[PDB]
Amino acid sequence: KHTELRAAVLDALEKHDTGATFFDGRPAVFDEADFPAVAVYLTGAEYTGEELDSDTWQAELHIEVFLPAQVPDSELDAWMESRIYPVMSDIPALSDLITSMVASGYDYRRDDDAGLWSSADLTYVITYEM
Amino acid sequence: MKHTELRAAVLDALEKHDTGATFFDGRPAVFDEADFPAVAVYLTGAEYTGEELDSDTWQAELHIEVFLPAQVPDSELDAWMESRIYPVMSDIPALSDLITSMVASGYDYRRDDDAGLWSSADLTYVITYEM
Amino acid sequence: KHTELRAAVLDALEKHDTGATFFDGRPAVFDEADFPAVAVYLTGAEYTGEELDSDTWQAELHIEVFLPAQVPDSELDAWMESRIYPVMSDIPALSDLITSMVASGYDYRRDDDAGLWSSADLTYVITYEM
Amino acid sequence: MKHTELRAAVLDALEKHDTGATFFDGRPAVFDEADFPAVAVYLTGAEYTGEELDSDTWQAELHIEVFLPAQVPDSELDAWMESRIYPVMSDIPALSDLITSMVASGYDYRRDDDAGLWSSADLTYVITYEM
Amino acid sequence: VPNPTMPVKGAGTTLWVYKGSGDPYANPLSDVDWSRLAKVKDLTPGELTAESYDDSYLDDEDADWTATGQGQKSAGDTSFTLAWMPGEQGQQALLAWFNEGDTRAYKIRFPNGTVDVFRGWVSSIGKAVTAKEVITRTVKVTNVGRPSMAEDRSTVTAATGMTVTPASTSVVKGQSTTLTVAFQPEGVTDKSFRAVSADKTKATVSVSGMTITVNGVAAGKVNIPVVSGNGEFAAVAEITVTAS
Amino acid sequence: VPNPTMPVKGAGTTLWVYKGSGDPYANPLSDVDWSRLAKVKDLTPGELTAESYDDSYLDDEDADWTATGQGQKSAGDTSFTLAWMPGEQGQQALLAWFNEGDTRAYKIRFPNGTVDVFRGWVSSIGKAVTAKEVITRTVKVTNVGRPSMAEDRSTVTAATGMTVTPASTSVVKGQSTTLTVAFQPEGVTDKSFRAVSADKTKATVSVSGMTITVNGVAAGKVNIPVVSGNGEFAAVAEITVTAS
Amino acid sequence: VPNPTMPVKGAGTTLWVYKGSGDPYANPLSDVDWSRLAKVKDLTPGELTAESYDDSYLDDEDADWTATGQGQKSAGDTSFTLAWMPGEQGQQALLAWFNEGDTRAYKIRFPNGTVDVFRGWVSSIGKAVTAKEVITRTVKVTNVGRPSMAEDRSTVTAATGMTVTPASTSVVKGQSTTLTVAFQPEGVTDKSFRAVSADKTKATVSVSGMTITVNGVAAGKVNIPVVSGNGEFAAVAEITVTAS
Repeated sequence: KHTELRAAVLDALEKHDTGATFFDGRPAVFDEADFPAVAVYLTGAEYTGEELDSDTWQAELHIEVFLPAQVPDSELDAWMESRIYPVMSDIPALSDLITSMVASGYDYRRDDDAGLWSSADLTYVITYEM
Repeated sequence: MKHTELRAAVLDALEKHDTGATFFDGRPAVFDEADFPAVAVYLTGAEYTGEELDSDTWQAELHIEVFLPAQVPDSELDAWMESRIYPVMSDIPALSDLITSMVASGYDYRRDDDAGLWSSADLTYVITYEM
Repeated sequence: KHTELRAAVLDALEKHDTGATFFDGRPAVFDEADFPAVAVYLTGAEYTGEELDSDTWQAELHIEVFLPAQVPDSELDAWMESRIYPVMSDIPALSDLITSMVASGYDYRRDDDAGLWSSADLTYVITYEM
Repeated sequence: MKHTELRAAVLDALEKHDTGATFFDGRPAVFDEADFPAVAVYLTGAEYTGEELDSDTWQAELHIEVFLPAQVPDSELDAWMESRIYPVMSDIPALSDLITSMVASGYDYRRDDDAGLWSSADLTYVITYEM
Repeated sequence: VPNPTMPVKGAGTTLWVYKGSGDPYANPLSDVDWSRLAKVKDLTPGELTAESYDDSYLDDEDADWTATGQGQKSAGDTSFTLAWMPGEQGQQALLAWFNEGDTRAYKIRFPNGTVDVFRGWVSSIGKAVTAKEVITRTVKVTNVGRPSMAEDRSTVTAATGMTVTPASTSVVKGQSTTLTVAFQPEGVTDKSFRAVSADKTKATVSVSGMTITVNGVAAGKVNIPVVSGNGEFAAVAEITVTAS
Repeated sequence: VPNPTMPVKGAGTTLWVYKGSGDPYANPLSDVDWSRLAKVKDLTPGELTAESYDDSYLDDEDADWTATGQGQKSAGDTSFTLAWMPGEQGQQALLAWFNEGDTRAYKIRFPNGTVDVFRGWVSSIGKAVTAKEVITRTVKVTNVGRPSMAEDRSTVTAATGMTVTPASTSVVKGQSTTLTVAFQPEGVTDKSFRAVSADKTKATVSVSGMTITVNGVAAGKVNIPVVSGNGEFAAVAEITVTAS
Repeated sequence: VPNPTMPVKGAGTTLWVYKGSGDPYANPLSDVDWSRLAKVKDLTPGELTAESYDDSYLDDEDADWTATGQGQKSAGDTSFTLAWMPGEQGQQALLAWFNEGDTRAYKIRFPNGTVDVFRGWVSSIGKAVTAKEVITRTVKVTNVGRPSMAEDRSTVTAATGMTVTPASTSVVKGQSTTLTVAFQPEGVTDKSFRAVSADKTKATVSVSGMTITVNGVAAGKVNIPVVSGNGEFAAVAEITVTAS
């Protein structure tokens, strides 16, 4: 099922513009050549089971932008303002599969390990049925 | 989005006051040299506190950090913020136009546990805005 | 304003006896030469805002003693019994600037990193208005 | 302060019993070798639990640790404090003169995660005193 | 995208009060002369209770099990807290609604497009001011009568079709011309319409009962906008007048 | 395959409501004339009560220990929260049920094939709206009459087809013999058993997996009686053991 | 600059008490004859209530839905905690207020220039003492009469100074024209507007920043009516577009 989720999201993003390297699931091997790198993945996919009679799941769907090392934080936003937000205001293909979709957060992270990639993650919370 | 406008508004307001300091949109990792005394403006948190059955109304924390070199006593950092940041963030018409409400939250002193190169004084506000 | 706080405290301490190396704000790494190093600083200075109509702040004011490496713990106490406590029973000056002055703790710490300095910190909790 | 008096009282009481072990006022970072059979007396916590509208009345934890070398089985440490510390801390008139009330808290077995050179058996009391 | 037949998360639910005359229960889908209250912090709508009327009789064969029935239902006590702004109306109308012991109707508009209309009176007006949190006005209304749950209006045809053509004739003084309207996308609609003059000084409009009359108080040209219902649909007509 | 004799997980319990005109208690199993109330976020079946009734007399020789008897029973109150789908069939029928205020039948179908059938009239219809959380329509029905609970439609059998298959061989030391307990009263029985030796001084017995294990630690002829019910049937298994 | 039309933070709300001899409601703005109750740790203004009153008749043709009307209003109870400074003026006056038990006027000044004025008599004077925390003198006053709340001293304007500045130029594809909505009855108005095109099949409109954006995706003459109130004033903007 999660393949269907990230498939709809990745397909919509890549259709908007193929100006980035698009990743399915979090990358741990960041070369110096991929960069502007839109990763999309899921976290905490656990059976909440709020609805009886059925099995409903809830997971945090992340869309992350990876751009070099020292770029101004406003450059991270500028990419998301143009290529992520206008697409993800509505994805009908994703909206079929799920039942609710709320925003959760938008955080800036750095490469605390080495210093190669900088990133901004926009995290929604979704629920669906498997 | 609104984050870009928020950071730009505060940073231009600070730079309109006395210059002489680097200005980092966001908190950067390494500081090099001659980048010292510096000012960094970033945002942390930035959640979706619902708190309104009409719209989004996110809530975030706004950080203005002042970086100084080596082992200046904290009296040096207090001197800087009282001089160049406190008189500015008293009132910003652009900022309050951009957001709904802001409150003072905290004021910390920080060092680097890795190298021991820079000493920073942090100012933290809580800004609730309609994203 | 915090400059006024630590200024009053440091001035009173140094006036009592200038037999120590006095520090404004926590030293990062000490030398081997300064020692009997009495540091004074603040932590967690945040706007509690318990009082309407006004802006009141609350912070943990630390007075710390740094003495060599393996001195008996009772020697750390002996220094503060004489040079710190009798002064800090009443710091008229400082007492102007604040509204309350509460004792919080008294802890022993060691240079877990290398082993150069040993220390005893006496922590009060203060509130004031900026 | 009082802390010096508490530590001195317990340590003199322990040394009045059978000797043969080093005595460390407080827990030291590093232990020599002949520095083994060792007893350390320190304090942790030491807060300002108000608990009285009349005076200060701080509260702390008192630690008596017995250090032994290498890989002694814990039956060795139990042998020690049953012999040389338990018969002493049954009652100390000087200690109870110094403080208001003490209760037994805990009894732990510890090792060194850094080197792996000494094994310690810790005894922890809670002492509430008028500072 | 608005689908009432599926669960929804409830964010985006607005609420309005009837600042007009007419019958609110007829077309709550329209937003004509409904005043929306702003910055609703939270809302808890009323619950439709019932009063258990006892129904035992000494005659009944055996009594080991209760037998009750339904009586006075009394749906009531909807409460809500919104942000405190005494500077604009809609809120001022609220403390007017408290000032006199009045009953009025008001609607709660849910994200799935369904509309709820209640009728009740304000029974509590409270404010919760604290440091480091926006001051909020907390009000509580007790309902009366049978409300209008969204399940009562369960057809909605969405309209999408209409026309308007004017006489476009020179208006003689002392006589007024008439206009032609149309709101018929296969006939079934659930929306009303409103008409207005652009200048209102050379002529005025009279819209009611599907008819529009254009009365030329003065000569020249008069452009008459007509916007229907909430505002999704609007159009412009023209009329001429000569004085002589 | 669900078995009403083992604890069940409590997910998949659906909830139906009558719509036809028959007697729901007759065949509650069938779902022919029953609508399915969909998307049940949570439910809590009502609790069957019975108030105390005094049985104390002045002439009664006691006065220290209360004596009481079961008063009149009462079939509680069922409360369930589902997601708000105003327009879908099944909720409009529910709202009609409330606003016309009359008792109808409903049933709860656990993941066992056991269905608790009640009849009643709804007493409270509510709704809780908050942001970032599915709007819940909450309901509460007051039951009347007496439900035909699941224990009423269970069946029990004691058809006397039980047997015990022995070994009766010279059991050696260090080894354990198995004797089987056939519990077939023509397929389905509803009883247990107890098997215990007749000496307990030479050999030992154990019961597991419906079968019986015998360890002849000592020789002789050892008897194992197996009795069930209150003495409905028993079997005496004779076992020989030698010294070896 | 505070604006009573936008949500306010809730720090800086001071609290005054009358000391003179006039009518506080006349000019609550002025602080001439008002003492300032200093160092207010926390306050909670009372909640304005009104109990229910029945309107049900035996002859009334209904009996299932309760009918109620606003009973008699009651102006709550204001409770505030301040720091204990016994010997400073403004606390001894308060203690006299309680111990001589008479009603005087007090007011709450929000950080908006909006002041809620009440009058009442103290009902509870308290004090909570614990170590390591500022001794709080706590107070509660029961209000009588009717407060002149902040919404009573606001003013509204509809003085008809409204205009719309157009472009009316051949809007190209890929570009958007801006039209301005002048909203001033000599400075201050209290009304909104709705602007919507007259075709919705060739070109599109949008409203932001009080101004209106038009995108002529297709050619022809496109009309944009803007109407305010219920039709108080409307303006028809005529725009031409060619194929380009």
